[PDB]
Amino acid sequence: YGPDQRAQKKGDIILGGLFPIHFGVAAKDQDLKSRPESVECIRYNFRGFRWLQAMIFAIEEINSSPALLPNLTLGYRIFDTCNTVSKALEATLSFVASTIAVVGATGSGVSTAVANLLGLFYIPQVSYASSSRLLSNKNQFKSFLRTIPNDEHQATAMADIIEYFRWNWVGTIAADDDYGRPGIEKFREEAEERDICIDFSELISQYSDEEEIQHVVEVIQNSTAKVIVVFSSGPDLEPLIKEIVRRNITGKIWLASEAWASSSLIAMPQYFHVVGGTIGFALKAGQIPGFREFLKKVHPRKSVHNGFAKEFWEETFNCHLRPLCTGDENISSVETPYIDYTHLRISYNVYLAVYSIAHALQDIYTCLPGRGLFTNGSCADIKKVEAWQVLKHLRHLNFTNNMGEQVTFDECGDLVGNYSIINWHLSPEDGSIVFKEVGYYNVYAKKGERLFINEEKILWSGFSREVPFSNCSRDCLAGTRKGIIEGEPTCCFECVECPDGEYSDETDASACNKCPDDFWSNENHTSCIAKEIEFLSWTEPFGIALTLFAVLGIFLTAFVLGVFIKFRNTPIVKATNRELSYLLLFSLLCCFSSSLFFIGEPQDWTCRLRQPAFGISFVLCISCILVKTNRVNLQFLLVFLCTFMQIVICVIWLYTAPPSSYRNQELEDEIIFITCHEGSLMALGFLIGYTCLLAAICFFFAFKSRKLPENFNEAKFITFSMLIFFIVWISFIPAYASTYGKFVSAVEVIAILAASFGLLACIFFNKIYIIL
Amino acid sequence: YGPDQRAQKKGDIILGGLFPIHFGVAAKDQDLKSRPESVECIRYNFRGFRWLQAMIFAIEEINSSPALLPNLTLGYRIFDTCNTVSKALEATLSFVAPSTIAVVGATGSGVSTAVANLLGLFYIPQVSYASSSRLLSNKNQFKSFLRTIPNDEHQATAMADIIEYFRWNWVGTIAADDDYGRPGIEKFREEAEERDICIDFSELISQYSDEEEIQHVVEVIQNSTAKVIVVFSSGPDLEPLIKEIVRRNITGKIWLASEAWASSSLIAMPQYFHVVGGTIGFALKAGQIPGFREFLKKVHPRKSVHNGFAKEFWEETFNCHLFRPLCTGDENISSVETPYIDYTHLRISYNVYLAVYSIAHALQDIYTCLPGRGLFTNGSCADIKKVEAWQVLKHLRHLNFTNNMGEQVTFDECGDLVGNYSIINWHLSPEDGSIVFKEVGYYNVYAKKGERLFINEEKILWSGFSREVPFSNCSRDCLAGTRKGIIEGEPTCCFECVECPDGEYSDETDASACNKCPDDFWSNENHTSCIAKEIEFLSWTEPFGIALTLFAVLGIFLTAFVLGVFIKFRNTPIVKATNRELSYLLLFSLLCCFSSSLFFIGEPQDWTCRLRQPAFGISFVLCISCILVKLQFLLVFLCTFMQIVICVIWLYTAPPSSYRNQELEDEIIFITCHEGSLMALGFLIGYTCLLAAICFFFAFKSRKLPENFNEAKFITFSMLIFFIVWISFIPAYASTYGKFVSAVEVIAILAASFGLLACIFFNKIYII
Ligand SMILES: *[C@@H]1O[C@H](CO)[C@@H](O[C@@H]2O[C@H](CO)[C@@H](O)[C@H](O)[C@H]2NC(C)=O)[C@H](O)[C@H]1NC(C)=O
Ligand SMILES: C[C@@H](NCCc1nsc2ccccc12)c1cccc2c1OCO2
Ligand SMILES: C[C@@H](NCCc1nsc2ccccc12)c1cccc2c1OCO2
Ligand SMILES: N[C@@H](Cc1c[nH]c2ccccc12)C(=O)O
Ligand SMILES: N[C@@H](Cc1c[nH]c2ccccc12)C(=O)O
Ligand SMILES: *[C@@H]1O[C@H](CO)[C@@H](O)[C@H](O)[C@H]1NC(C)=O
Ligand SMILES: *[C@@H]1O[C@H](CO)[C@@H](O)[C@H](O)[C@H]1NC(C)=O
Ligand SMILES: *[C@@H]1O[C@H](CO)[C@@H](O)[C@H](O)[C@H]1NC(C)=O
Ligand SMILES: *[C@@H]1O[C@H](CO)[C@@H](O)[C@H](O)[C@H]1NC(C)=O
Ligand SMILES: *[C@@H]1O[C@H](CO)[C@@H](O)[C@H](O)[C@H]1NC(C)=O
Ligand SMILES: [Ca+2]
Ligand SMILES: [Ca+2]
Ligand SMILES: [Ca+2]
Ligand SMILES: [Ca+2]
Ligand SMILES: [Ca+2]
Ligand SMILES: [Ca+2]
Ligand SMILES: [Ca+2]
Ligand SMILES: [Ca+2]
Repeated sequence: YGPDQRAQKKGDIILGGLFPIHFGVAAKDQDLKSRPESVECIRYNFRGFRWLQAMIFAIEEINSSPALLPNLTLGYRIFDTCNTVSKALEATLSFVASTIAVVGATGSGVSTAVANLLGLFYIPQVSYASSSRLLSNKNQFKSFLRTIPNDEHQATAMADIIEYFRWNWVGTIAADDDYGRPGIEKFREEAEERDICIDFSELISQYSDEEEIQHVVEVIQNSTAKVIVVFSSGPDLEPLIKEIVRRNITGKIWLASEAWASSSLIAMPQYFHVVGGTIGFALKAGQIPGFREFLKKVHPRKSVHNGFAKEFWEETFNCHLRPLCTGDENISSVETPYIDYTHLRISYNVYLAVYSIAHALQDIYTCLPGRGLFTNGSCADIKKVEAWQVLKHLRHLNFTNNMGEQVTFDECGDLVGNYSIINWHLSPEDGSIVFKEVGYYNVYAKKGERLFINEEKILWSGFSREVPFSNCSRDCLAGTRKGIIEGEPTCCFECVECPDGEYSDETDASACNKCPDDFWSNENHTSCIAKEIEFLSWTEPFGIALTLFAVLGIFLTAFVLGVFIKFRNTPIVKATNRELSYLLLFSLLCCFSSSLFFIGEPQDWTCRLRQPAFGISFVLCISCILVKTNRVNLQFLLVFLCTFMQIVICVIWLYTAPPSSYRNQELEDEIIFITCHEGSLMALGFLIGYTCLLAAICFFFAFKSRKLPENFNEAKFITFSMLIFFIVWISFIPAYASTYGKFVSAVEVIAILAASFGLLACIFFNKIYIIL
Repeated sequence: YGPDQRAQKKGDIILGGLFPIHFGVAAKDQDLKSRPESVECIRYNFRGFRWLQAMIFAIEEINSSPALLPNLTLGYRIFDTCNTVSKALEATLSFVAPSTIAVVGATGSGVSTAVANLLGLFYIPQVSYASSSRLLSNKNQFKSFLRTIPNDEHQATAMADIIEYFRWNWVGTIAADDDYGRPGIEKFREEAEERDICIDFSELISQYSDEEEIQHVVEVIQNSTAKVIVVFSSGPDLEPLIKEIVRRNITGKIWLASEAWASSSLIAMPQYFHVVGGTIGFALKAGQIPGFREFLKKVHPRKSVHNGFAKEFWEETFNCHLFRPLCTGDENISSVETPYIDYTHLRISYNVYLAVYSIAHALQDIYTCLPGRGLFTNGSCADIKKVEAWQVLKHLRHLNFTNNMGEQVTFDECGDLVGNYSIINWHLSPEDGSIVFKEVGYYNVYAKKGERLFINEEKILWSGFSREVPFSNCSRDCLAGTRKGIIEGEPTCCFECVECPDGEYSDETDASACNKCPDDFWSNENHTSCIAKEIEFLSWTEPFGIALTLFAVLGIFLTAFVLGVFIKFRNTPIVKATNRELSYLLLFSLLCCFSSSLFFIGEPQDWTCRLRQPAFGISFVLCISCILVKLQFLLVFLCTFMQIVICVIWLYTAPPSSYRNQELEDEIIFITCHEGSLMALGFLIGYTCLLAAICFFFAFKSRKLPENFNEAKFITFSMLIFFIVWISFIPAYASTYGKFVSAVEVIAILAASFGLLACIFFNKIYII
């Protein structure tokens, strides 16, 4: 028979309906000491009553209009589910015990149970609010069609919003039923496809225990993420919100699904300091003329067909039929969600479901023999119509709304729809919560072009304007790279500085970069500068300071030669071998010239001659000075033999292993020296040793004859010059052995100039002075 | 009402049952051109028929029992579900319409949910034997559901435990899109995230999935690189994907099976063994029912009047009709190989047995009571004549009894039992080629968190014919010389091995960042451990140190010998020619100046480098003061006084000390002692040079003279060698750094001192 409380009217064709007039059942749990009784409902639902009114209005208008079903009256039989499976199953047993269509339930689990029962007898069921993707399976739910889309697009939209605002550190919360779980799974898949890290994920219910509530609250508090995505309804979300308000946890960003984005259970001013600035999804609104007047024309006395109106009035005016009420009140004098609304969405879905059933019936009525949807093109009988025939016509139906929009059901009985994005604000007039549109979501568009948000219209946490931060890690700038933190996701990391020789340019770099082998890292490891070249050369202090002196010395020896040629007749110049003084002076010229190879860029030919040139010149000079004394042509044989021995040594050295240039970068890694090694060391030792031996022989021979004052005391000055040569060579040995930079080149030229100047002066100063 | 074929008997109390005698319905595109008819299920289920026989046997045993419910008969009313929700609601609508007191539940979790929604309306107890979904464990929605099987939270935790125990971190998952696979896979995902395990892919399958979906799932499996796949499904829902994978020949995966298909005969076939061999799965505890095999063998299409499925069972077993040939109801049931009588362990059959006996024990507890000792309001009882379903449910909630083995059976506040698990492995029969499941472990539940799993490796064949544990990590481990690096867009599971730079090292094998050892250390070439920094200074053991020491000691003894010969020959007129006392003091000062070069040897200490310079300054100023004059001790003291002043005030102000150089090289440290303030060192240098220059001038003023054996030019030469040797020092001092700065220092000191001694005392020594 069904529950006593009902709405019912008599007609030729009867329609069923299920609406949640209450929010749930009483908390008392029976221990089965006595006979179980009927469980009672506790809280009222003005929105659900409005939905029921919408269905009744649609049926009454259909019966009024003589263009949809002439000569045919439609009846209804509507019950209350109280948001629970047990009460909705009792009514469905009365439906199948006749109705040809049922306007479905609100919750997904309730709709699943009702559809399981109703598909046994092929009674079509049109739901207005159940959006679970599990109801699209046509192998299980053979009679289920709906006027609302499923939540795959809504989860994709949540991921799109998260990617738009550039967050990667979020938490999720879902209700423990067929609405929350599939939605949170689809969101998890999309988020992991978009590289988003989820911190925690918990479940809740309207009948959750205190320990579970505390545990969820403590997880939320212990987490460091700020954005929380919630897939639930108001009845299942209220206890957690109450506990969170009690614990005073603020500063979080909420992303709501459509089921509670506009719920009056949560949108309370006492909670606004926690759930302010909420961003959610809301479906498209429709328009139904005359509906508000129909709603305000309710009365427990003239609504004989309706039964819930008595309890409606009692819970509206707080009376009984706690003072007694005369029934003369006004619904406009009390503030309830009943007539206080701005947009109708699920009421419009109710309207659409009723009109879908009516249009299928009219399609059955109109068809002509031979042009049918049944076997042999036959046409159904309107006076004996059946539920399966109505279901077939519903699966082959499309029509046009009152706004000119076209309604078509797909192969899964699903429709396609648009979403809108709203933000929660505080009304400055009375402190109530107002829902302000800030965007939308387009489903007919392509991937990546479905979402539009006006950020300037969004208030964050209710009273701010700066986009929040939820990332688990502050990005580190150039010159540093990311480092793994163990046991944590990829979104959380530490940054460390890049070492020498490597650098990073772009932010959020996972590895430093090495510059090619002519560069070095900067001071901050952001750009690799050029490797500085360093070597003694011209246009530099030491180079000019040394060649200017080389030019001065070459001019001095040229002048000396000029004085000698001019005075080629004075007897003082005579008895000093004219054939050997010129050779000595020209060798001095050559030594001064060879002192110029040591300064410059070390090409492969400068370093093949810079040493042998000076060796040859000095051996020639010492050979000249070792025979110039008459206490010994045949004298030219000595200079020729000495110079030829030296030349032989240098040529065999150059044949076995010529020296070459060398770019040096091993001593230091920031500056690269271009200094040329000598190639071989035994031959260099030969070259040095021959000259040192000749110098020693000359020193000994001159030390033999110091006392003689003939020839202006030649031997003493010879000893002086050989001495200065020897000490100036000995002094710089550690510098020669500690080759570091460009100082080694300078000391070579210093020694060359010192020795040559000493020899020239000690030989010719007195001779020129007495001459002039 | 209800289906035509059924099992039914008469009694005072009637029991309901639901068993899957078919694997599913003949699905087809039913266009609604004509009135829809009843659908027909196709594939016969011998295991389901065995479960039905277990229920019937239990009821017959209870009726034969005199102790349990005497003078009372139990009846039954059993239907077939064909594994579908539609065919189970048709049967349930007759249960709630002789009244039914209890129903032995269904197999599938979704079917059980749909049935329980309707049975809890009338408070009819429902005891399921195979539904293990955790959604059925909340008592707000399901008021009269109990089960003789545990729920899947323990199984998911055990799967995570096994994965962690075998050291894998790269897996994929596959589930069935029903109330069984999804919550189980979700619990597994949470456990694996807790245990730091990585999931590559996660797909859904169904018995009625399409070709495109099956090929897409196969392509996901082939594209992925993981080897271990965790599956939460049943045989009917898993068959199509397995057949497609077998056709495409994808070999080399590791399968971890839940108890629904771990022993399923649909998947365990020799043809598929090359894809699903070496499967590791779960199984419940096995029971013992002593008189069950004979009862099963006693089936007959004519003697079993009360059984309606016996005729179809016979037809499917013997391929005949009651063109399929005619048959005789006298064949042998032992000559055909079907899962009917062929089995080693009864698990779901034992659960069916336990459900029936638990309902019986609740009824007996109702029957025997003492007034004032009842479970109802005023201690009163019910009556077995007019017992009711809610009273039976109350007693079932307050039931606690022991089975035939001797184990206590009781239900908690959620209606669930607790039970053990066994771990099995799929092998190949060496005699028949079939698939034989061999026990390899178990999973305790009464143990504390972390000691529940026991596994014995050596009994496992990994791919079917392999004896080595497979590798299923995203990337290979790093070494001690290298650390891991982040790959952008990929999880923390796989990485790249990046070598540490100079000055840093790593020790472990999975280091995420390599540190650095403190000062006086440096990383080696292999970057595994770091050697200590090498110290460097002019050491005595070094040959240069020994050479300088011998030179200084030789100079010391030479001056001592000169002093001794002067003292002994103090009567020679040549000693009186010059001053004897000044010669003595000058000799002692030359001794001091020679010995003052031993401070430049060894590791600089706090005082040594605070005295190396003042000693030489004082000694050389005395020596040159002696030469200049040569009373006179007054002038030598006056000349030394200002040097003493400068050195002592410098030591008071900024005493030098040893300093360590760590910023010049990498593996070599230097101890080059500070010079303090450069002003005092420069003042020392300048004053001693000025005195030497004054000596040079006053010696060159009278360089030509024969007195004192013509020594003025000798003094001039000594000062010349002093100046030149201390001038030809900067080009070797500025351009050299290291252990050579304190190497030519001693050279210059010794050269100057030896010259000063030889240019003076040699002539006077020669004549003597
Ligand atoms: C928070 O993290 C997100 C995600 O990594 C960052 O957004 C990225 O920013 C970089 C650098 O500009 C862009 O190249 C990426 O395209 C962004 N990702 C996305 C998905 O758009 C964001 O910059 C981070 N914010 C802070 C403050 O660190
Ligand atoms: C000026 C001198 N150059 C020798 C450079 C040198 N000497 S030792 C050492 C150690 C390490 C590195 C370099 C060096 C020279 C050249 C040619 C003939 C010579 C001669 O001097 C004697 O005859
Ligand atoms: C032995 C020396 N003390 C250290 C001198 C010194 N240290 S670094 C340096 C660099 C360039 C030149 C000199 C130095 C010394 C002491 C007193 C008088 C001296 C004298 O030498 C000249 O007269
Ligand atoms: N879509 C929700 C039902 C729902 C939609 N809008 C609502 C508003 C209030 C309450 C419930 C709802 C579900 O599947 O369960
Ligand atoms: N546990 C499975 C049912 C099940 C258990 N063992 C089985 C063996 C075969 C078939 C089904 C089953 C479920 O809840 O759905
Ligand atoms: C929708 O209705 C139109 C009439 O405007 C009809 O032509 C069409 O076949 C119907 N179906 C679809 C899928 O467009
Ligand atoms: C959905 O929204 C988009 C963007 O505003 C619009 O173009 C489209 O027409 C809308 N569709 C419907 C059916 O309203
Ligand atoms: C069930 O009975 C046994 C046997 O006496 C007893 O040990 C056990 O505690 C009982 N169960 C409960 C839940 O009390
Ligand atoms: C489960 O296994 C453990 C360890 O093997 C054992 O102690 C325990 O008795 C088992 N449980 C049952 C019910 O047999
Ligand atoms: C795989 O990874 C785990 C977890 O990081 C590690 O312990 C194990 O040693 C790895 N296995 C191999 C074979 O490298
Ligand atoms: Ca009409
Ligand atoms: Ca409802
Ligand atoms: Ca609401
Ligand atoms: Ca972790
Ligand atoms: Ca009995
Ligand atoms: Ca079943
Ligand atoms: Ca099976
Ligand atoms: Ca990615």
